[PDB]
Amino acid sequence: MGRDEAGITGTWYNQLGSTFIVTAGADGALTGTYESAVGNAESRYVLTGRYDSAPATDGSGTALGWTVAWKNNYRNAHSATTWSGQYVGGAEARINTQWLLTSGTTEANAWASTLVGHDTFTKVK
Amino acid sequence: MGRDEAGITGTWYNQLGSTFIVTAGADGALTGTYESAVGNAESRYVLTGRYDSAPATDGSGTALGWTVAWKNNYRNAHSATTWSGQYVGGAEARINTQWLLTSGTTEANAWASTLVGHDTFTKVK
Amino acid sequence: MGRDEAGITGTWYNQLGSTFIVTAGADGALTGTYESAVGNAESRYVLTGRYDSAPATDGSGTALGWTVAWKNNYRNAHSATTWSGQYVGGAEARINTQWLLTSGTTEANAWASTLVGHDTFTKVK
Amino acid sequence: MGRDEAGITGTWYNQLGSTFIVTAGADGALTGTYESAVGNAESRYVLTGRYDSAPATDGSGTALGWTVAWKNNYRNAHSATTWSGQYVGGAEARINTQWLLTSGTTEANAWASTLVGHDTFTKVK
Repeated sequence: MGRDEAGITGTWYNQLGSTFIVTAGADGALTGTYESAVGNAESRYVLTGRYDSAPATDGSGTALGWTVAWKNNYRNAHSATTWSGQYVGGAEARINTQWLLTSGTTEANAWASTLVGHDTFTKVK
Repeated sequence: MGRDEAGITGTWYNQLGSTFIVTAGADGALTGTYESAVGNAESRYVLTGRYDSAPATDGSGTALGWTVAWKNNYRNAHSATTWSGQYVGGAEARINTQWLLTSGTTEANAWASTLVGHDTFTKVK
Repeated sequence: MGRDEAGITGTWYNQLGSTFIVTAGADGALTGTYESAVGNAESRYVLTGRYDSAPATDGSGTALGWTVAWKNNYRNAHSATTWSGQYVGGAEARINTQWLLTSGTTEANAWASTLVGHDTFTKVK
Repeated sequence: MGRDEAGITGTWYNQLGSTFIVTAGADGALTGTYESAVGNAESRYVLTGRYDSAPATDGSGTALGWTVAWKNNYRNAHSATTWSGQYVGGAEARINTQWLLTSGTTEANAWASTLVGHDTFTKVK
């Protein structure tokens, strides 16, 4: 029943070679796994998030976000990334994001706790 | 079994007067509701996220994040915010975040799709 | 005498079709003009910034930034963008940035004052 | 002749204990020095930037930004910070910023090149 439930659900790849597998729920849920090609990461990590299940019908994209905390059975990078973005449908469907990666730090080092970047996900490559 | 499962779970308030109610799961889950005191928002919205359930024991904070998509039974703001941050425990416990708020836009307006800010959550006020 | 003084100075174009003309000084200065292909902007606007005039020699990029306040003789958009990034030299030289665009706002609307994005500049197109 | 030329020019202090000394020009220029209380920094560093010299008269703040590249005669941190923000005048005048700190990196590590934060400057402390 979600407008882009079908368009969003599946396997996505970003420009770093990371893989995001996601299921979109009718109501707005996102659940899945993430495997990063870079950084202090091995194998899959749990992800959860939310998307707008009833987007505007004027050619606008579909807002969404999700989170990964970088702990699984293999490693713990004491950090979490959140991606905020929009899904755009069609023959070259994309999810265009910006992300914030916060590490656990001492209060002294907190100023330097957060990295910022941008990932573009596609259904190919 | 999560290290800050107890410290995180509950009701938090930010500097805008918004209210975040969250349950932390032993494994890393965050689930809850968010009510914003500002913007195109009314009542509670679903939130989901992840936290590091086994943080460093050296006085570092606990990395976490979560997402709200701004649709509920009342309104649809065609947008989603993700908060990335760290929980710091103790008598003045805090969750210090930065956030990204993406709106669904046309490809023409996509450059201007994302707001960035910072929220500090406390257990009082 | 600046290491990338020569590589940086000139005309650059981003993915939106904007044009950045810059002179790099030996000491670290950047001065120039910016013309945005989008938004509340017409013609050229003054820019100033700074770059690292003695970068690492290990294949690392060259950190830099600059600012435009969106006032000139034609328009005043009551806003300023800052680009932070790195210059990478070679046959496909690039300046890879992230940017923050702050508008003047009332204290009530300050939460929503700042847009964030990413621009990639090239010497062609 | 700049509206907040007088309000902006002077010495400012942020929550980390850093010191920003700035002169505002009638036309929009900002020039000065910055001394960071944290990070890979010693003594003063050159800063340059721009502000809106004719802000809205409706109680809105005054948009501005500036850049520091972290090289001076003492150290070179192969990095640059840009602050984007707004000046708010009155008895408790403030400059409320967000900042992007980019390091020069290899193309492999570029994903992790940029830190993001927020500084609040005041005329006291």
